[PDB]
Amino acid sequence: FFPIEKLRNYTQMGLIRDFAKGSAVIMPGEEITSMIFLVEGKIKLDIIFEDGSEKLLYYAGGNSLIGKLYPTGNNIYATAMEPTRTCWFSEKSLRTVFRTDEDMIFEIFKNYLTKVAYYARQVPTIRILRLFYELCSSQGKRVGDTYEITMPLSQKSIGEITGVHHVTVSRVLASLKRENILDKKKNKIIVYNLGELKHLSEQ
Amino acid sequence: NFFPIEKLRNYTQMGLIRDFAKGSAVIMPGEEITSMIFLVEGKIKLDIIFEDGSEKLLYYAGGNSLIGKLYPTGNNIYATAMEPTRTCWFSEKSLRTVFRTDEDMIFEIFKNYLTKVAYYARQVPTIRILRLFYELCSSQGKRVGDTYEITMPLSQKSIGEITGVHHVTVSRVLASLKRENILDKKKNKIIVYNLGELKHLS
Repeated sequence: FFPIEKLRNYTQMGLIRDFAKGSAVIMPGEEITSMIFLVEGKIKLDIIFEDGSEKLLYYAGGNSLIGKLYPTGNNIYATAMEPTRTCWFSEKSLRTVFRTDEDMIFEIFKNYLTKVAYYARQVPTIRILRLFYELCSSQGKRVGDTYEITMPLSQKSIGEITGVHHVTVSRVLASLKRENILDKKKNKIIVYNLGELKHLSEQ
Repeated sequence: NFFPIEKLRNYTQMGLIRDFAKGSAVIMPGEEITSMIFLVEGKIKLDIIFEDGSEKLLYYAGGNSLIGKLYPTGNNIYATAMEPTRTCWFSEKSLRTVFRTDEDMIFEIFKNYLTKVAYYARQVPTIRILRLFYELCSSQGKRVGDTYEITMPLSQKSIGEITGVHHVTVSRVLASLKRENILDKKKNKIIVYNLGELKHLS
């Protein structure tokens, strides 16, 4: 959420806007010039790329600060997941805030430094499947009605090879295990359903 | 993308000037930074050492880029000048002085970070190919004199599908591994001549 709690002390200088569940906080194509402080509730923020596709950007919760003051070239469609109270801060109202409390300039800076640092630090599932299939058909040994690949292939290495975030890699492997397709142990990979693994990798 | 903020050049008299020669460290790892760093002239490479000791690129700062920080972020940073570079270090106190003179600069800086967060959220290579060969060689490879042999097919097309690396890049990585006598793929046989150089490159 990247909470900025101190901002609650200054909502009287912004404009309070309440949104019912499901109602749009930010309309598609809408032009936002205010920062949006989430005082209570939850908001889903999808992004809209130019072809027309729609992808979840991030959620926002209590004390989150979203919105913007100037154009960015990202089209945002934001939706209230529950009754939600917001406070909108134009550039003018932020000047008023800052003139009352200089430290609020740095509270907002810290928030955005922290945000940038997270995303930078973080900086497809089909690729993991392709890797396992390649490994199996090439290096897999038949042991009963399973294939075994002898290889210490850590979750981290899989991520570094396929260009996939560590969290998605854990998800994929848990899913492959849950569906009785493949079990990835420490020293071994055991393929239970080569047919389904292969099919899945050709997506 | 350097995300430049040209307007800070009008206020470098309020921070501390610092020049770095090619190779110099701008930020030592574990070194506590409490200053915004304004790259007025040059180019800087930012890496990030993870808690596991591993290192990967972060970003490249350039003319009018604004890096550094006033407070902890949780990112252990190691930065180095890639050419002669002039910077200006802004402490929190120097920023207050700036803002007291020109309130508008607050919003110049804020507009800069709004653009960066837009960039990164929207988003959210050669090394991938090297890491693949290395993992394959260390687990599948059989030592033959001063070499290692791995018996398995592995098309350039497959390598691209597995790593997500553009085929032209794969084309070029394989060509150069071969030229440099590090690794050659002969039909369905992979020969590693220089595993050490392979491990260091990955």
